[PDB]
Amino acid sequence: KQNCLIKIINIPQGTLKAEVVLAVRHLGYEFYCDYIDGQAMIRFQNSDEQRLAIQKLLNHNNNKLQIEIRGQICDVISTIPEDEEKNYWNYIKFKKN
Repeated sequence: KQNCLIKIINIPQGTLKAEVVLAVRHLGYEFYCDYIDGQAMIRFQNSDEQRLAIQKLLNHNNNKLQIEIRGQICDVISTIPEDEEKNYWNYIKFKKN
């Protein structure tokens, strides 16, 4: 599917993948997480659930996409550049056993 990715950034040093996962889990949609270091890539089932997840994230004061992980505010980027998306789908098509 296309257009179902968000990138969480500036996750505090050495957060565990599971802590990210538990945070995204509260949005209530199913997702796959790939967490490298500081940056988590969250993939949703389809464009509709991606948009619902972004709508859940949206903070109606500053109008920012935010998620709390380990008490710290981390920003969500919803416009993943095309080539980077290509790379994610690639590293997925390879890294799975």
